[PDB]
Amino acid sequence: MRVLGIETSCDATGIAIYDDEKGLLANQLYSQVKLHADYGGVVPELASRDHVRKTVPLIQAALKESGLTAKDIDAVAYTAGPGLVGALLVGATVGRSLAFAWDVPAIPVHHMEGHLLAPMLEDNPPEFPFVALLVSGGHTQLISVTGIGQYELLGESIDDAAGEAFDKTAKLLGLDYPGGPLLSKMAAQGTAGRFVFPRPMTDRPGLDFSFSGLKTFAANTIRDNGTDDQTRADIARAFEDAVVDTLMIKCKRALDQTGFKRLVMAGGVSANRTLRAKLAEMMKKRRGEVFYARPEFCTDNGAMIAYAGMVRFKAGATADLGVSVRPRWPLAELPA
Amino acid sequence: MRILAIDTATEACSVALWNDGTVNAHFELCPREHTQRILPMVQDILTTSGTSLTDINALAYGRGPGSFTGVRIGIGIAQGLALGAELPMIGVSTLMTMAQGAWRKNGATRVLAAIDARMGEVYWAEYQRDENGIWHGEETEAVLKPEIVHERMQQLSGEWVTVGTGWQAWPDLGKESGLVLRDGEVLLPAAEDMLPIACQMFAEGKTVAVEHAEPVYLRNNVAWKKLPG
Ligand SMILES: Nc1ncnc2c1ncn2[C@@H]1O[C@H](COP(=O)(O)OP(=O)(O)OP(=O)(O)O)[C@@H](O)[C@H]1O
Ligand SMILES: [Fe+3]
Repeated sequence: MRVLGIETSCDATGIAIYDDEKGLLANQLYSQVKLHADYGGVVPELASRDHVRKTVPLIQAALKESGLTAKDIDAVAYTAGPGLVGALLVGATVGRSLAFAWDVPAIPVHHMEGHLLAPMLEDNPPEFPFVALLVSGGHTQLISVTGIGQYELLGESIDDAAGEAFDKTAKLLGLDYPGGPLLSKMAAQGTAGRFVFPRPMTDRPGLDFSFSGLKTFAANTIRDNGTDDQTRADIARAFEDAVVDTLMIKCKRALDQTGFKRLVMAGGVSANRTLRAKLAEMMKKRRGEVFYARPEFCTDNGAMIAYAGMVRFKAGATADLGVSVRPRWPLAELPA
Repeated sequence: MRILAIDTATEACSVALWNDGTVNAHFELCPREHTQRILPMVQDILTTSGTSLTDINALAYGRGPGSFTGVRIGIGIAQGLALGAELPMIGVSTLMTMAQGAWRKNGATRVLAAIDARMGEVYWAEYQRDENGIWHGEETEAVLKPEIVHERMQQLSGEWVTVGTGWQAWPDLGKESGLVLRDGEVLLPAAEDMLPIACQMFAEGKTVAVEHAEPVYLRNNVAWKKLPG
């Protein structure tokens, strides 16, 4: 089969076509990054407006790219949440009505299930069961995954998620929003150990996370130290290493608790080159395996929605004529 | 020709069908329900009309202004249908729609349309029907504070009819304007009143491909303050 997948949950418009035989037939993406960069965050109304300008043309360009016509599409999938109500509504109305007009089933997709499954799009997808690390802008969870929709929350952040933590310390360092990818690059020219940040919630057992203490620890360090590019880079690396090591330690503990030998890494922060190497090294020493998506599928993208749409269609999750979005949509609520 | 019209720019949901002059129309109030009602209603009106989506020659949609969220529901649902069924699209102003409704209901030909835009402001338009049934005044559409509407009405003369939630929120909008103001008995736009406008636009070749359909928000200063620098 073939599933058209539509992603507009936040600040990026994504359209893909997934073929369960041939693979990925189309991938289209428009990022609104420079729309919101002057505001220091995503302005909801400006996001909602640009999705209206991009959704349809990107859909046209995906069918055009793929050389496919409407009859070649067996289902239409769209992100129903979580995300900005305003953004999610663009993708879901176009999607629901496009499926109505094509007379094919419509498939509402959970955005985080999307990230979680994106690694299934590479060579050698992980088999169930696995531990999953979901590290994004607003979410940082450890999950025990035994199958589709069998997602048990092992751990989560009680305050800032890792991504926002990267974005907030990146801003203190004077970088564009979102600065997480830019702090990481800045940190590449940092001296290891020059500064030493805490690894939060690693002195007691447990699998929950806390990162808000790192912003303060970074801010305080930038304030008592030089402004030369090198010292800035030294703080950036101190911050990265701290986050990466915190996530690593937590992943270890979750693999220990569950007994699983497979670690799935997901969300925007999973693009982080330092965290990829580190997780990959740890699973070697454990005689197990790490899985993550190509960097482009870590951040928001339509391809993961065309895939998870495919998966949920096979699992019976079609929608009636109603359209509904869920800006807050707990992963725990997805049925099996 | 056949025309399908849908609208969700305000608290109402409506769909209407025109079949070479014979009209099928449905209207109801949908506060907080638009996405749960809109596609079921398109389906109702197709089936009860014995017409399929592929029979339709043009899709008309309420283009704005109104609720940003409602305006996008309308355009998004319409784009999907048109994309999906390969239909050309016709964007109809919600202010002009309510003016047509006034014309329909009591023969009004001079309409002051005001929508509650919230934030102390109203979406404003002065529409006037010519002998041939065409509405003039599309250039007058704006989002305005009550005091600037007052200044606008001072440049106007005569008798006008009033339509839209605007006057419902500001009943003394035209106080000391110098005009004779009559209630136009139209609170909200109805897809049925899109049809005749849609028809004339269709005749003169004013239909666009799905990718050209655009909302009209009027209020464009929607963002918080830029960062220092
Ligand atoms: N190379 C990188 N290093 C660190 N962080 C990164 C990197 N690349 C992306 N990110 C982070 O990824 C986030 C965006 O990814 P994603 O879309 O998963 O999160 P989100 O949409 O904010 O989260 P949620 O889905 O919980 O709302 C940003 O916080 C960004 O800083
Ligand atoms: Fe995301």
